[PDB]
Amino acid sequence: SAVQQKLAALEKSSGGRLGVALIDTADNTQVLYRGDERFPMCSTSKVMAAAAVLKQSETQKQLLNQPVEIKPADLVNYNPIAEKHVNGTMTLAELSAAALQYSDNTAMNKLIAQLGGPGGVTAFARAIGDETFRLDRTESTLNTAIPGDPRDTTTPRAMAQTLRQLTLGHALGETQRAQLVTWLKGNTTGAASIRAGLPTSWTVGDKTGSGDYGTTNDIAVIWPQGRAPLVLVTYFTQPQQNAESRRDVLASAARIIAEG
Repeated sequence: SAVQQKLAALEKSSGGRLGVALIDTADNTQVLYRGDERFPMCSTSKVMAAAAVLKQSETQKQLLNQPVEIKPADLVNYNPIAEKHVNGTMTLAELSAAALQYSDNTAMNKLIAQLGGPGGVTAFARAIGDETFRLDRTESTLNTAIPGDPRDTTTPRAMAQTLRQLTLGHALGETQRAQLVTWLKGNTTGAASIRAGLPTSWTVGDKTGSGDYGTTNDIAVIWPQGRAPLVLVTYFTQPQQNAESRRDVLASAARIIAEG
C-alpha cells in the first residue's frame, strides 16, 4: 500500500525496527506494519495493569479509593509521584493516575501487587481475549528490552485491539472505561510522540513507553472531529543497548497514518 511504503521508508531512515497498528473503527479496517512482531512494551504495559484493577473495582466498588502505603523500599528506578508520598499513602486511583499520566514505576508495582503479581496482569489480558500480551517482570526490570527476549512483549496488532476493547469497547464497565479514557487523555508524557504527528484539533489519550535499546513506544486512542475514533499503536526499538530515545519516529509514523 502507500502507507506501508512510507512507513518502511521511515523505518529505514531511522536505523531501528518500527511496528505500527491502526484500527479505523469506521469500517474496522486495519493498517499494520510489523503488526505480528513482538516488541518490548515497556511502560505501555501500565494500561493493562490499570485496566485490570479497574475490572476488579467492578466487584469491589470502593477499590479505587483504598489507601496503599508507599514505603522507602517500594522505590525503584523512576518514581516522580510516589516519591512525594513515602511514609504516607496513595489510593489505587492516585496510583493508577500516577502510573498512566506520569509513567511512575512504583505506582505500576503497586498495581501489579494488587493483582497478585505480573501473572495477574497477563491473566486480565487473556480474560479479554488478548492471547499475545505477556507481563513477566515488575518495574523496573521489565524495560531491559533485550533483542529477541519474549518477556514483557506484545505485538502491535494485539495491543491495538486490546486498547480498542478497553477504551471504546466494553471490556470494562462504563464507569471504569470512562475513568481509563479520562486518565489517558490527561497523560503528561506524550507531547512529542503520537500527539506530535496528529492534527491539533484531534483529541488524544495515550500511554508512552521507554526502555533500553532506545525503545520508544506510544499507544493511543484518537478522537477526530466528525468521524469515528481510531486506535493507533506505534512501537520502536533499536540495535544499540545505549541508543537514544526516538519519539520523533512515533510522531512521524502517526503523521503518515493520519495522511492515509
